[PDB]
Amino acid sequence: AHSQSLDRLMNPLIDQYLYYLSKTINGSGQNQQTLKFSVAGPSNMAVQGRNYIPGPSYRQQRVSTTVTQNNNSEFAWPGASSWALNGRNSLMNPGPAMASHKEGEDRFFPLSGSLIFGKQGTGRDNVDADKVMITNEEEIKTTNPVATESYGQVATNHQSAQAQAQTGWVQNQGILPGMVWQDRDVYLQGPIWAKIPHTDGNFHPSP
Amino acid sequence: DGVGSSSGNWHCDSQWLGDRVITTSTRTWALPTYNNHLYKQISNSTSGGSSNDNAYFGYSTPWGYFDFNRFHCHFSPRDWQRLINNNWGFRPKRLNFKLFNIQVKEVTDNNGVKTIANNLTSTVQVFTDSDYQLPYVLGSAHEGCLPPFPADVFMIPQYGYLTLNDGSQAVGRSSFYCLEYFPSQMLRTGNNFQFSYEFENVPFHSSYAHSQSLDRLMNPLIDQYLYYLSKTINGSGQNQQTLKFSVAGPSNMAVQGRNYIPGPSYRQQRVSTTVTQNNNSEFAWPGASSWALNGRNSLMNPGPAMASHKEGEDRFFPLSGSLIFGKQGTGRDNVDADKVMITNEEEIKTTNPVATESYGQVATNHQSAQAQAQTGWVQNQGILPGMVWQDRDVYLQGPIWAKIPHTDGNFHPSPLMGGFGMKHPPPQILIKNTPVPADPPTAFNKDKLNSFITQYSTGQVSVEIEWELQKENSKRWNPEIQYTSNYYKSNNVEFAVNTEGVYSEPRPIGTRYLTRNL
Amino acid sequence: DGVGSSSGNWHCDSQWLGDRVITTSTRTWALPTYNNHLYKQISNSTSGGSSNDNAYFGYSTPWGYFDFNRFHCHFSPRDWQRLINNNWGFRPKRLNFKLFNIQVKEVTDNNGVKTIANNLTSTVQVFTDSDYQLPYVLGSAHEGCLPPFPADVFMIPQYGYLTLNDGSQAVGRSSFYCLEYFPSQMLRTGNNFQFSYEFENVPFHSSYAHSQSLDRLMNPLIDQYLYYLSKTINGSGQNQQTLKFSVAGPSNMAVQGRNYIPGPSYRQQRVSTTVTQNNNSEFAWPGASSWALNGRNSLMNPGPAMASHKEGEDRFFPLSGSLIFGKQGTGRDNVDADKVMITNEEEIKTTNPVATESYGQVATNHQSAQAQAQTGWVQNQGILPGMVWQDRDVYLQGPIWAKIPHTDGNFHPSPLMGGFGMKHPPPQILIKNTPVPADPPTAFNKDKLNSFITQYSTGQVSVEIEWELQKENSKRWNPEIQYTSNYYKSNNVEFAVNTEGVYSEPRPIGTRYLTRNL
Repeated sequence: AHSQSLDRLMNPLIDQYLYYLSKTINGSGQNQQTLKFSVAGPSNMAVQGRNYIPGPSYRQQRVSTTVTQNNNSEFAWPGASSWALNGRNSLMNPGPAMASHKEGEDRFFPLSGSLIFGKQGTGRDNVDADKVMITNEEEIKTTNPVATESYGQVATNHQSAQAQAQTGWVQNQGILPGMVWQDRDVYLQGPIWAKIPHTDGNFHPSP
Repeated sequence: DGVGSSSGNWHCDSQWLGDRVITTSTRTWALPTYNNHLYKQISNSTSGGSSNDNAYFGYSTPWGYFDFNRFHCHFSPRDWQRLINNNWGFRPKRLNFKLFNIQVKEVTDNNGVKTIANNLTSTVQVFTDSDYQLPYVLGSAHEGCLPPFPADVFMIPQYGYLTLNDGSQAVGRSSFYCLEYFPSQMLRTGNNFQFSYEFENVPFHSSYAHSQSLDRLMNPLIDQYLYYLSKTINGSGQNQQTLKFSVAGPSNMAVQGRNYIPGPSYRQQRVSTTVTQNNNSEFAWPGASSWALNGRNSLMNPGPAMASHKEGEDRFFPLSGSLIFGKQGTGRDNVDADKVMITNEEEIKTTNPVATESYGQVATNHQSAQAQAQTGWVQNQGILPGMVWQDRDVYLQGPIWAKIPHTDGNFHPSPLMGGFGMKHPPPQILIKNTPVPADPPTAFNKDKLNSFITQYSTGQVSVEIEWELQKENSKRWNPEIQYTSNYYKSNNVEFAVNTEGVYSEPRPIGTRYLTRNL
Repeated sequence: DGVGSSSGNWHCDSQWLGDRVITTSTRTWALPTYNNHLYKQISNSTSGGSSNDNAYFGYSTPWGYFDFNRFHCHFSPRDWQRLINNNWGFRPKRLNFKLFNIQVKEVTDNNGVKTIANNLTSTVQVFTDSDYQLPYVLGSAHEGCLPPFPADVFMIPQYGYLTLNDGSQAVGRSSFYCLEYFPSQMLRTGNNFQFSYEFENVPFHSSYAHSQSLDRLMNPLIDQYLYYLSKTINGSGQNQQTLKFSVAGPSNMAVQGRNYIPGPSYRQQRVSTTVTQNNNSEFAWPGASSWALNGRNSLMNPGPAMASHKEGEDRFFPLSGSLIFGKQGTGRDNVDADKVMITNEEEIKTTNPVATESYGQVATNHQSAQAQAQTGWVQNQGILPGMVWQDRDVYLQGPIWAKIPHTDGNFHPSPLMGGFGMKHPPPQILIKNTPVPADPPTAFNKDKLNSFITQYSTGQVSVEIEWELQKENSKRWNPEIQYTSNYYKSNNVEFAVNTEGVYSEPRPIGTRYLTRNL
C-alpha cells in the first residue's frame, strides 16, 4: 500500500511560492469586484498546486450490503455501467482499478466493479449475500479515485457580468498526461496471468 | 582537518562549452534548532482545520533540508538569456554538492543581553537519502530555496511530512520515520561534505515555439484527393435531400482530413484581469475545476498544459490553470492583482487546445427523417490515439524537477507544473546540528534531558550541475524573436539590486522563443 | 587527533542477511559528576531501613556505566516485527562498542546566572572490565538504559555495589573496590574509544509456540498396547472387590502412559485484574511465595517459567510470577492497574504447568481393607528425570542477558527473568570525567583537595551487535499467527511520537508467534 496519499505529497511546515485566486468578490453589494491572491500553504491545502493527478475513472453504481439502504426496484442490469461493442452491451465487470469505497464506509460496494468469490459449497444461482465473498479494493484509495464517485468537476461555460460560473460533473475521465494509478490487486483465488490480444495498439496492457 | 584552515574555496562561475554547460553556485546558509529537538505529530486539529478537504496528519522533525531545485538558483538572468536564445532544448546530466566552512555558535541570553560565542567542538550531522526511503518533499514547490542572488544568506527550511489520515486521526497504515535512524556524517569545523549524482535519462525540455500550427500542416496550393460531404440538402422545400461531395482544398480548409489532433483538455473557468468584465459573485472555489480523491476535493492547479488564452485576447486567464508568481516584497494574503506575476502560456496555441474552451463537439443522437442532428460539447477529452501536445513551459522561478511517484502505471510522467520528472531525482540532503545538553543534575533520573544549549550553525554550499544542450539547427531566413532588456530609461535596472539593497526579478521569463517547424 | 575534526560518524542502520542480523545503534549521552568525586559507603541506616529483609551495605562511586542490555535499545519495533515473525530462534554473536565526539563543559554559577563553557584540555576516563573483577550490576535490570528512540539524549547512571552485611554493619568478608585502581583510557576531545566482544556459545532463544501440547503426543486413531487399572470395585455392596484392566485408548486419554512430563512448578498466588473478585485484605506481602536466604525473606519474582493463567481465563495473573512494565509517564508508587503493562505468559501452556495451580497430586498413605486411599496436593515439584519445560519469553522492554554467578554448580542457568545467561557476559563499560581542582591555596596543606570545578561531558555511543538467526522450516499448511498493527483509526500511531514529542511503546511484544511441533 502507500504510506502517504497523492494529494498530500507536501511539506506541511512550509508555504508554496505559487499563488492562487483566493477572493473574486470585494465584498457584499453591487459593483464589488476584485482579484485577490494568496499563498497556498498548510492553512489551506487542496488548493495548492501539485505535479501529478489520480488515475482514470469510469463510474460504477453504488449498492449497499445493508438491504434497506438500497433502492426498491431492479437496477441490477438497467442501472449498471456497460460498454457496447457492435450493437452488444457488454456489462463492465472489473474496469479501471478504483477504490471500492471511501473512508470508513464499507456498507456499499460498486455494482459490477468488484470481484465476487463464492464460499465452499456455494449455490449456482440466486445466492444470498452472505455466501458470496466480496472483495475489498480500498488499499488503493491513495492513488486511485473511488469507483462510485465522479473523477472531478469541470466548468461548463464562460462567466461574465451577466453569466454565473457553472460547473458540471466528470463521470468518466480517460487519461491526462501526468496521471498516476495502480492496478487491481492479486488474490489466492484470482488469476495469475492473461493474454494480451494481438492488435495494433493497447494502453497499459495489465489485465 | 583543523580550525584555522578553510574547508573549501568559493566557486561561483559557469562555463559554456559547445554542447554542455556547467553552472557552479555558492551560497551562505544558517541552520537554526527546530522543534527543540522533537518530533511533534502535526495535524489539522492543532489549529483550525474545520474542512475535510483540508484535513492532514503528519510529523514535524528537528531536521532541515536543502532545496535548490528552482531555476534561478543555478542560473543568472544573463546565463538564462544566453541559454534560451541560443538553444532548442536542454536537460541536466550530473550534480555535485558540497558543504564546507562550517561554523557552530552558542547563544547565551541573560538579562536581555545576548552573547554569541563559537563552539569549536560542536558537530552538525548531514546525510543524503540515496534510496528514497523517506517522504520526498522537494518536488512540491515549497519555499526555502537558495536565494537567486549570490550575496544573500538564507535560512534552511524545516523538514516534515504527511501520512495517511481519517480526518485528523491516524490510520493504521500511517508511517513514522525517525531521521536519527539513518547513517549520517558528523562534521566539525574543519570537516567538509560532498556527494555526486547522475541524472537518469530524461527527454530534453523543448525550448521552442512552433512556426506552424497543427491545423495548418498542408500545401496551400494543392487539393486533397479525399472528399467530404459538402451538401446534405438538395434545396429549400420538402422532400429535397441529396448527398453531394466535394474535394477538400485550399478554398475550404478546416474540413480537410489530417493525420493528427491536438492534445487533451480539462476545461478551466475563464476570469478576466479587467475587473468589471468578471461576474459579481464568489466563483473562486465554487466555479473551479477540481479533482476528488477519497472524498476530498483537490482543486486542479496547473493541469494538462493548455494555451491560457486565444488569439490576441490577454484580458483573461484560466482560474487555476496558470502559474502565479509574487513580486518582491509581496504580501502573504489578499494580494492585489498588480503585485502578483501571472504567467502566459500562449506559446503552445499551435499544438494545444485553449484551457478555457471546449476540446470540440460530438454528436449526441442518430438523425432520421423525424430527428434532427444534435451535437453536445466536449468539456474534457482524455486521450485519443493520434493526439499531439506539449508540456508546460519552464521559467527562472519554477521548479527544475519532480519525483514520479512509485506506482504500477503512469502516463507521460512529466510534471504538470513543469520540469523534468524522474523516478530517482537528486536525493534530499537533510541537515541537523547535534544536541548539546545543559548541565545534567547530579542524582540520576530516568527521564530524557529536555534542557539544551541554544545553538546554530553556518557554512557554505556549492551546487554545480552539468547540463546538456541541443543547439538551434534552424534554416529560417527572417530573424527570430529573442529575449531582451528594453532599452528605455528607468529608475532601476531590471534583475538588479534596489537602493535599499533588495534584489528583485521584474517579470517571469519563459523558455520558449526560438521556433521550430511542427 | 584534533579539536576541529570529528571522532566518528553517526551509524544507526541495521542490515538483514540470510542467517544473520547486524543492528547498529547510536545515541547521545551526558555524564554528570557523581558523589563529588567520593566513595560514600551507602547503607540502609542512612535512611530508614527498619526491616531486616531490606538491610543492605555497600558503596557508591563517582563512576557511571553504560547499560544497553534491554532489547528496545538494539531493535526498532519494525526490526523486532521482522525478527519474530520470520524466525524461530536467535542469539547474539559479536558486540562492538564505540565512544566518539567527546565534549567536556565547565559550568560557572554566579548570582544565579550560569555560563556553560567548553574545556578543550579536560579528559574523560573510561575502561571496560574484561576480567569480571568488579561486582556485575548490569544483569539486575535496573534503569539507565539507552533510550528506545534514537533522538533522545540520556543520562549515564551512577555505579555502585553491595557487599556482605549483618544488618547495616559490615562483615569482615566485605570487599571494597576502588575503581581508580584499574587501568583506564583517558580521552580528550579528538580521542575515541572502542572495543570488541564475542559472545560465548549460548543456546538459541526459542521464539515459537507449540502446535501440540505435551499431554497430546499420540495417534488419536490407535490404541495403546499397555493397560491400566480401570476398575477396583466389582460392584456396589460389601466384599465386592476385583482388579479389572483396560486398554488405554482414544476413548479414555489422560490415563494413557507417556514418555515425558511437564516442567517444575513453584506455586504463585492468584490475583484477578477484576477488583471485586479479589479478597478484601492485604495479601500482597503476606500471601506471596518467597524464598528465604540467611534469615532474609526474598519475595519470589519471576520464578520457574510457568503459564500465567489457564485456558480462556485472563482475569487473573500470578501475584509475583509475571513481569510488569510501566507505560510512558507512569508514576513511581501506588500506580493504578491500568497504567502498568502486565505480561502474558500463556504461550507455554503446552510444556509448562500453570503458575497458580498445583503440579499434581500424590498418594499420602497405604490403602488397606480398613484404610481409604488418600491423596495430597503437590504445591512445588523440583524436578524429575523426564521433565520438559520452556524458558520465560523475551520482550522489547526486557533484558537481553545476565551473568551466571560463579559457583560450584548451577542447574539450567537460564535467567529467570529472561534472556541469555552467560558466564562471561559483555563487560561493563565504566566512565568518569577526571577531576579538575579549583585553585589550591598558596601555603601547603596535608589535606586532600575537596574543591573542584563543576563539569560534565557529552558524546555519542555506537553499539552494534551481530545476531545469529534460525529460520522457519515449517511445513504447516494453514496460515500462522503474526504480530500486526491493528488497522483501526486512532488519534496517534503506535510506537510513534506524541504531539508533545514523547515516544511511547503501547504494549509489550513477546517473541513467540510462529509455532513448531512439540
